[PDB]
Amino acid sequence: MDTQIQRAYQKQDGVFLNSKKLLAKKTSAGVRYYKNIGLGFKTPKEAIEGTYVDKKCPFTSNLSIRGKIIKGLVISTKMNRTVIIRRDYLHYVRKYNRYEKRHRNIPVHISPCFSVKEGDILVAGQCRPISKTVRFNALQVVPNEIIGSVRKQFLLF
Amino acid sequence: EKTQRYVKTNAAKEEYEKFLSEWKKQRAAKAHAASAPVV
Amino acid sequence: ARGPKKHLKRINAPKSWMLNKLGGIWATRPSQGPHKLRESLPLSVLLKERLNYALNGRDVTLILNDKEQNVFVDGKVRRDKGYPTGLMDVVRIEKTDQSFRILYDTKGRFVLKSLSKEEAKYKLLKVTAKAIGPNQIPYIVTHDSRTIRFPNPEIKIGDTLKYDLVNNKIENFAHLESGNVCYIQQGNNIGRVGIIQHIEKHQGSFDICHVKDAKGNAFATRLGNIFVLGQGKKSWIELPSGDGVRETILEERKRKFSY
Amino acid sequence: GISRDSKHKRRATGGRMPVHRKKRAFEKGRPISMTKLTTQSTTITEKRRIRPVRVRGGHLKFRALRLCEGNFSWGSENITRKTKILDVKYNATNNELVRTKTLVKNSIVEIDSTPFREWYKLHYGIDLGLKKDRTVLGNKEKSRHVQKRVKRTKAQALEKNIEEQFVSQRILACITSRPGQSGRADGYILEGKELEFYIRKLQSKKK
RNA sequence: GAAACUGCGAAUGGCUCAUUAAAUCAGUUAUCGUUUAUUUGAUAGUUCCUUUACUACAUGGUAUAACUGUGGUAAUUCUAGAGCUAAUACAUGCUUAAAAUCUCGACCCUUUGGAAGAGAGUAUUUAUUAGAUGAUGAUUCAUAAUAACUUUUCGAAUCGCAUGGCCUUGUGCUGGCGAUGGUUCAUUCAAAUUUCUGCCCUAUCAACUUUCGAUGGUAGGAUAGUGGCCUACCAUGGUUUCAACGGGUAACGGGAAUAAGGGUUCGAUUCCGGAGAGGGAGCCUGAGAAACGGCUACCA
Repeated sequence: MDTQIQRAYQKQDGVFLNSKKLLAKKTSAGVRYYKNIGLGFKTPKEAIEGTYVDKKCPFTSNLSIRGKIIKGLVISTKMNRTVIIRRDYLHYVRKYNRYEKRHRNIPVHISPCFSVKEGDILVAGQCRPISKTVRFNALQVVPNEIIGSVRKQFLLF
Repeated sequence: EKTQRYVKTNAAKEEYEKFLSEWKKQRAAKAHAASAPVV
Repeated sequence: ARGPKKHLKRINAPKSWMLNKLGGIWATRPSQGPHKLRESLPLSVLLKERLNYALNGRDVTLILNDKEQNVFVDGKVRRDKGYPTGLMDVVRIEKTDQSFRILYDTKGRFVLKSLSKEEAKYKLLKVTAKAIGPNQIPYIVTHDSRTIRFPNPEIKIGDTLKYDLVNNKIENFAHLESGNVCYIQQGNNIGRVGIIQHIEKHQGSFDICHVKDAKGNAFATRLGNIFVLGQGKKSWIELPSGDGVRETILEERKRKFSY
Repeated sequence: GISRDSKHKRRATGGRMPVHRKKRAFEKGRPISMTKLTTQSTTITEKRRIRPVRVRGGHLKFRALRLCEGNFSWGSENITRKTKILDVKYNATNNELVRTKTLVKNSIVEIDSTPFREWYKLHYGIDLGLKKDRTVLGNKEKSRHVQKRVKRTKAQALEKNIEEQFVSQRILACITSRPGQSGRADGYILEGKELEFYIRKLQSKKK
């Protein structure tokens, strides 16, 4: 009644079981879409016993992950199940023979399963284009503490 | 030739099948050959 | 771009063809076939510049158009100025009963190996993909773009088969595993032949492999570039330029002019 | 040349974005194809109309413009018969699509219980017509009629909502097919989770 | 051989930055997200079963040119009206000779297997079930089915020599072999995305971006097919001193290898690589064009 309607006008799964399950009145009916992107990645416990209907998830959908895999710090928590990760790298300068600092910002999609927080390191995978920016989904989240400015924070992670 | 199609296919099909029973017969046949000396 | 390219430039045509730089401006562009553009040798190249049976361009036009049929590729007739003869193929020159292996050098140039009516029978096939299709049936596919029906089941995807062309029959295969012999179809290391050491898969999207050989050199290349020339040390075909092993520019000198 | 190139946009940082390429033909964008219903030929004679469009590869893609009959499946039972769709209600996407009885892939509609009624009758011995005459079996109970029982006893507890539906003649179901893409209109019969829910949208919608 | 019919390419380039500070472009993405001629490879028994005058396939029907002609007109790639005839083009089309052909198999009867009597195709739809018993990290994956139900397919009215073997003796074949197809798959063909590094300066750029996209997320719809791309529908998004908003650099735009040391040198005036072919518009081909050099029509 909550996870289902909640504003939006319906939220099923990829494997349209449900209502039909009432046919198997004895074993386990409460099925949800289960998956495992593999690639050396554990599938979130929370992902399984959730009521969430996120088609853009890498464990609850026919969303693949291929090639490019990222690790970066998180900037913002706003946006619906989407986050911006900031990567901090050095650039070399041919002439002066030294480096300068630089940061690329990245649009990342977050399946409800893992719980966000601002200023923590995150691991993204290469998933098909989900929107103008998005092209990365979160696969493994590590909580971390930064006392204040996320901008000030710059780590060659 | 239309006819010869399903012919050549049945031949290869039964051929494969006939082989499978002989391979599998052996696959399990070596199973007691390997687990016997461990006894 | 406008649509699909359709020509080829002297300058741009692969160094494997040991081509004439001054030559012209173009070069026979391989026809869409069994082998990829870069990995192939169009007949016109094969006879004119290679064998040298042909010469001027029209020379070919005769040979492949003449109602006599002078060229055979894997037991079949061919009449296309640029049929892409690829690696591990067998080409027969009718009018002389010549039989050749389409193999790369040790320096990566397409070489023509002369075969005896004996090897001319078998051809080595590498396994592309393997899956079951229509009405419960198993299918295997070879680099040579061969599609196989009901193949022996003990064959993993990255295998190498020996093919009896005469009977379009298979015999003695051999997967790639620690301890075999191999030929590398392309790379900074092509034309080499050694013993597989071990295959470290990295799944992230690209597995690698190592190798040893005669002078026990250490070789490194991606799986897609490994072709199993044989099982357990014994190679299956006669190799060009002696054994599939290249020399230091230093070893070449000492062998030739003995420095 | 209604294109869909992402060039006429503004990169992340909303700054306008350059162009050197005239609209290129592979960015094709075909004219939308609203899809209505003939469950009211008050004007509309030609029941269903489907126009085929020459697509890329060289294939054809049939486009549904006007319809009246689609195919639907009862999840639970695994039955599927072609039936006449009735009126469209609640389109979610927008209420205007309902106002024009347009057919979106996921538009919830009504159907004729006839085929399902007909079937539920033959396989269980239960017509579903007004409750009282409930069952209709055979005179003698020795032979094969012994099965309509076995099935009927399968506590065919078809939700109190599924039951009411039949008798009313109307049946709730959502669609699962792009009319503007394949020309057809196929849907599943509404049940449990969504049924209860979509109905609510309807109860509260009118009240 | 005239001519026509064909059937093909004629989306190729080739000159053109004019733009363009933009991923353009470089790498750097597979594309579970997208399309695919080309090329092979492969390849296709379940189409009736009307309640076999199936007619009977001693393989249909058309339709047409081309063609002979009758012409027209300042005059057309003009065109008229007359007739023709093709056909690898339209348009088809029972596949018998009974009980079609599929799919169990008793059984012996040994093989010729005999097998009883065991049972019976696909483009297009969903809808379930596969899938325990291929595959992925990977699947709601396949390729399964499965029913339905789809103005929907499929399916060589080929031609070519090779017609001498088979029995029959006309016969039945014998089709050989290719040419001429179709089929879907991947077969390169592709593209088409696509991560992941990199244009000049500038903080005297600070802030930016949200009315429909600034974001998320969602309904659909387009899209051939991914995508706010849009329909909505809302999420407030988020970008950013590593200067983000942003500004300013006419910016079209940039591969080889030797080499103690040195010797030297290359690809060849841009390998690379986007945007113009009076203005505008719309449209065109198609596997395949933002079709320059197809149109139109409009303007000039």
